[PDB]
Amino acid sequence: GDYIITYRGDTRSFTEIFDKGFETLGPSKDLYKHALDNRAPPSDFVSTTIDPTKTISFATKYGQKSGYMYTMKTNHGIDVNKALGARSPFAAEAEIAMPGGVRAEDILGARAVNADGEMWDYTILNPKRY
Amino acid sequence: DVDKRKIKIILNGEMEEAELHMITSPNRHCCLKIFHNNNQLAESNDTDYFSCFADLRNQLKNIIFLCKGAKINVYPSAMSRDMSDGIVAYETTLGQPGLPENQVHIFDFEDKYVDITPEEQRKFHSQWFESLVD
Amino acid sequence: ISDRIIHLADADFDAKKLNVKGAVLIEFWAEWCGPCKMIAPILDEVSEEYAGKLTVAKLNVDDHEQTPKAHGIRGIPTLMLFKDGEKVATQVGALSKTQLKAFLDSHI
Ligand SMILES: [Ca+2]
Ligand SMILES: [Ca+2]
Ligand SMILES: [Ca+2]
Ligand SMILES: [Ca+2]
Repeated sequence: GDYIITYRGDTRSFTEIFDKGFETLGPSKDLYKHALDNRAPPSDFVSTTIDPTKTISFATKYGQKSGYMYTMKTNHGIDVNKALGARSPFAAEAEIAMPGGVRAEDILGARAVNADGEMWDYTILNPKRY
Repeated sequence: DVDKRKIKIILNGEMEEAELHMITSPNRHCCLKIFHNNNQLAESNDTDYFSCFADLRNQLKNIIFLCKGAKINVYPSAMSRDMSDGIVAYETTLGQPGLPENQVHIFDFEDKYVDITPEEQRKFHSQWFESLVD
Repeated sequence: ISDRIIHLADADFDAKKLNVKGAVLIEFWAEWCGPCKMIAPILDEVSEEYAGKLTVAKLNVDDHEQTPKAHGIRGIPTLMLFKDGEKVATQVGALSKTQLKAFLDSHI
């Protein structure tokens, strides 16, 4: 039962995320099909990364909007590169796929990021955990 | 929240400017509207904006969209679709895993390999994924 | 790890009072937090430079539940200055060495 830290960029505010966690959009548990196209069929994984710098282009929509970077601690994630190997399509994302999503209780905090990639000087703690 | 963006299209053989509206609603509801000379040509709803855009181009079959999101070899990753609501995608090359330097904004300008259907784009992506296996 | 920094637990507090003598600077922090790492080298230097005049202490919010709640910690790093057991000042967020030294010397 080993826990690890991972990160996610999201446009959704911490008021929602701290309450409801990160939910999936589909029932498919096939990791190969998740990697090919996680909307066809819609997959039962939430994407996170072990590399926090990889969240910023996504959270800002390529330097166009503000957003948030979330930090979490989980023990149920699936290391995609580990499962797929050389044919992992986007190996440099260092993706940890979370089956069935991430409970609100496992989200530790949030730190906002503006469109120019500048972030808060602090992290807001998840009160559902603290 | 409402975001707006002007893009270029080819309509009846002439290049025109069009206006996109992005309306992100609760419950992951993404809505995409396109206006041309202040007439709404179409709209699509989905859970990410790359899907909305593919559906929009499917409704407007006779319009060429001069955008990276229309390019035959562009497609979002699972992570980019999920974390950026589909706004960030990758430009892919056969045999080559996608890299951060290949990331693109789907509504950034593009005029090459964009006169193609969403289905052709999806078929190429499947060929690309398969090309990573030796 | 900073040599002269001490690490607190809930037992080092009785309610909102600190059971540690003298002038004490506490950082509420977490191992996974970027801003907290930004100021770790600044806290290392202060712990060296103020030795004998100030104790620098850390309270890991992932290890200790009672104390962050007692003091309403909502964000990290939170810096909280204590004197003879009592809280005198608080600052939230990473900051420069210049700003931190001004903060300490104005209240000590
Ligand atoms: Ca561990
Ligand atoms: Ca749809
Ligand atoms: Ca290859
Ligand atoms: Ca003084």
